[PDB]
Amino acid sequence: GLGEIRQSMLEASNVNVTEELVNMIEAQRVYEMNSKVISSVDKMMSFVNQQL
Amino acid sequence: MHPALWVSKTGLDAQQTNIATISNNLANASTVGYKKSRAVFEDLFYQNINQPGGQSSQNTELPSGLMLGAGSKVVATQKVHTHGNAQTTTNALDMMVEGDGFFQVTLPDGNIGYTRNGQFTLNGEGTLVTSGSGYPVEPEIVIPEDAISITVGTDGEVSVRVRGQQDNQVVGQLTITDFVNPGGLEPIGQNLYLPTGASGDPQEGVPGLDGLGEIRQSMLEASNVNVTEELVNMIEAQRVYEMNSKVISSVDKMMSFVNQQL
Amino acid sequence: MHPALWVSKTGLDAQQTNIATISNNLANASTVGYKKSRAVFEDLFYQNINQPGGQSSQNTELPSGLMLGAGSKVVATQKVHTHGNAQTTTNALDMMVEGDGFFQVTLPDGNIGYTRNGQFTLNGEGTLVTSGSGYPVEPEIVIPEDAISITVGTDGEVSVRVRGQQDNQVVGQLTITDFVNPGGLEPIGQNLYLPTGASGDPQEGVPGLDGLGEIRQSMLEASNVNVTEELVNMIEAQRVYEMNSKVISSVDKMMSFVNQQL
Amino acid sequence: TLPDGNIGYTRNGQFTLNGEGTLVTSGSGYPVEPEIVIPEDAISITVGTDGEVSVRVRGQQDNQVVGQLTITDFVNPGGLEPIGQNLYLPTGASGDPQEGVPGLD
Amino acid sequence: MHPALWVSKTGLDAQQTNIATISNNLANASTVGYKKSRAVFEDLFYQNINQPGGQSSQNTELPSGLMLGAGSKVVATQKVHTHGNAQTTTNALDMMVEGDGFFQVTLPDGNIGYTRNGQFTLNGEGTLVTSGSGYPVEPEIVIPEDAISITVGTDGEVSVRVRGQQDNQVVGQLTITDFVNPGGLEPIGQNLYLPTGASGDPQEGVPGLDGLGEIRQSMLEASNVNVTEELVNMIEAQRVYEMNSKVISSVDKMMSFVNQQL
Amino acid sequence: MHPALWVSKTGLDAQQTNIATISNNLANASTVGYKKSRAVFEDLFYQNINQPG
Repeated sequence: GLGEIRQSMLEASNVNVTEELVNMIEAQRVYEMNSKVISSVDKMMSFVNQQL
Repeated sequence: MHPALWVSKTGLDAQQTNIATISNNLANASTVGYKKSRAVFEDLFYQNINQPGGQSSQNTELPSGLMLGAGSKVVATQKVHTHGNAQTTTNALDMMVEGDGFFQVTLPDGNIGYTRNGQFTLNGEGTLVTSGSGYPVEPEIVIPEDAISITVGTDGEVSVRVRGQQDNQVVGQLTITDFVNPGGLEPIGQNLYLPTGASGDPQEGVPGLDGLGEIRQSMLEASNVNVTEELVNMIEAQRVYEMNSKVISSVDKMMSFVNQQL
Repeated sequence: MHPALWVSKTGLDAQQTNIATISNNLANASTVGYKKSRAVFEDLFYQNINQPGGQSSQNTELPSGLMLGAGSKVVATQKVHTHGNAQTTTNALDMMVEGDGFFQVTLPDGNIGYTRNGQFTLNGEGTLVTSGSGYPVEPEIVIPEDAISITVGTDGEVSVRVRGQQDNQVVGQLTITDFVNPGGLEPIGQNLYLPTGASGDPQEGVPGLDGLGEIRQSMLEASNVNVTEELVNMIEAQRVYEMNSKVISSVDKMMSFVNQQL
Repeated sequence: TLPDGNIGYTRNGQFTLNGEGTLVTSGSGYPVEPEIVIPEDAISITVGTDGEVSVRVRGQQDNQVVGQLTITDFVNPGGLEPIGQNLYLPTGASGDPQEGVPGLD
Repeated sequence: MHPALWVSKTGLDAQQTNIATISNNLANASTVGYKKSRAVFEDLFYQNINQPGGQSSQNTELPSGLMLGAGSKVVATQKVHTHGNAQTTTNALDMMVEGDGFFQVTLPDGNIGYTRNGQFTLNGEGTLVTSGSGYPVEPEIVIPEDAISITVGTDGEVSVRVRGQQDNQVVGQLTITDFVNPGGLEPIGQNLYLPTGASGDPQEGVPGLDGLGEIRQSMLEASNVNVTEELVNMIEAQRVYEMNSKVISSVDKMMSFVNQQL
Repeated sequence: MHPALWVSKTGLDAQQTNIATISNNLANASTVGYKKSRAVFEDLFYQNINQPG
């Protein structure tokens, strides 16, 4: 089950640049949306301090 | 995060694989005995929101339900095993299978690799071997150093002519193997195929009887790639690839707008 | 960065290797005893995504599996060792081999190099050497200073006619070397070859007997290049070269589009 | 198979292999029921539609089957107990686990 | 501030070094005896959050840990010492080494510089010097004022033809130095290299024995750069450079959003 | 601004001097007793980031 040795040949990386860029899009938006929850709670706690 | 983001990711993945298949065909536009490949597309599963045919009220059923798709993918790479054009050469040790059949060579591991390439040569011992890595051809054909000319018949009978002897000296008999589904063979590179479960049992025999092709000496089989087809498929794939990039871009702008507003 | 970029790079490199082979043949269109070369292509390994014949569900196996190729490369540069045309010249020191065989010369390092070029001359000491770098021919053939005519027979026997003696006076014998696979010889330049492991053991002998060719005096062997075939091959290899560049151009435009949009 | 011994049910499909070749989860490393042992002589893995696991072995046609995966459904999956790690535990209101070939019933 | 900012910044610097390497290869596309360079990419260390293989409870181990890479960098620039093409020139003072070996010149500081460039000439005193700054070639080869022709043999023996006198006079011997790893030579510009700790001990000897190359008079060694690879590598390097800028821009926009929201 | 900009500038300048030398030889194709000229190329110094050895 071992592979063979190929002279004068190099193995390129298996990264998919298009996949990484799309995953960057999703990660950025979910990162910003979690900040929305923290900001919403921060304004909620601020309103409680002024009211209660 | 958004259904249209994941659906277009599958679309981009399919078109990247489709382009890579085309790029492989155009790379092998001069390889001897290369069979072109075409990617097979199929849609993914459909999410079942509203069931088509579900009974909304008696004597009434949903004529068409709300079924959302999950995108598309490339399910298979089909080797189109149509015959390629013949190249006329002056070499006497290059052969061609006119019709169905595969040459069989002995791999170093011990198994037999099946090849459509006909470019053969001689080793130090005179055994007929492949013109690439030098694998021996099954069955072994050893040309003695008492020969002045090599002739390979249609029925695969390898005969050499001895100096000072008015008689052909038969020194071998090539046998070729056909597969019911040659597209099911596993390409292992070096113009070699290995049998698989879906390929079927190898059926070996004389090259010219029982549906086998004929051995053509001094002739080579060109690749069956159509550069006109590959380029047009290259242009179409590039546009469909850009189609799903716009959908991702629109979804990306939609989420950014919602973050700023909501 | 993109699989189609690497595959097309292999396609571009293979075509450059092919055109460089054709350009070499065209450059040596007037070399004496030159054997043309052809580039042998073969596809590289295939990435195994979906195994052909894999048991996708019971009683069913994948007919065609998703296998992506890695491109192609020139696996070998095969020397076409076919006999060339004979040139008739008034020189008495240029010989030709009618059939299989190689002239053997003494290299500066001491080894024996095999040449099909028959353009020979004499040095100051009268030894028969090549008209190139002056490598003496094995075995040494020395022409006495009293010789008025030099004749080389079919069997390679070198004899001269001396002023004051009927019948030729033998001065040496020529032996030529054959190989089971001359395509395995190593080209070391200056129309010389060296034996390799794939070429086989050298086998000497008198010319004319036991398969060896005959020494033809006042005759030269032209290069076996067919410029008509060479010119057509360059046009074909140029087209395939531009086929792969369009894929690199397409991929680059694809990556540029994603950067601008995504 | 949870460390305590009970069976946890997951919708996460990210799997890998341990040192011994058994199919496990890509996270904490729990094995998958039934155990699927991938031999070290395999060159590729194909998982069938009905959960049949096969491996391609060089020198052999007709890829060798090494195991059969089964999946569990519930009448009320919303009644499961989320214990984290993308794992659910059966409960009283979840219903009896129904196990079989992945694609029938 | 953010791990992605540092990881992507390393990628930007790596591509810039690679592009700077490509530009130098294309700049020296016509330099005689120039060897192309290739940038070797390697990843940085990996931050170990969760240990891969650490035991997650008993009879269970983490099959894959949470390991984050620190980016990438260009660790080395490799000199690809593959032989270039041979330029056929009419000048008698430009020689080329065919195979391994380097010429030896005298640096002003006293050390010996090694050059594959063969374009030589004479200075006022008749010493055979380089065609650039005029450094003498070791060992000294002083051409006598009475010479009418200069011949350099395959074994590096240099001879001249004095007027009237026969039996051409020997004026000196050319010796070429070989290194076990010529890629370890430090390039000091001016088509010169210097021996280093990794290059190996300088192996001096006759040009044509002991594995050394042979001197080819009236011949030059063109640069071995492949313009096809340089331009395609520039295409890939430019895109990956743009890819890393997208991450930094995304991180910049993410931190701007946090500052306004949090 | 960028290392490749300066490297390619030298390459552009080197080929301009080479093309100028060739164009001069073509101009003096009828000048009696003229000796042609050839440009000799050499690489510039190397920046030592990591010592090879």
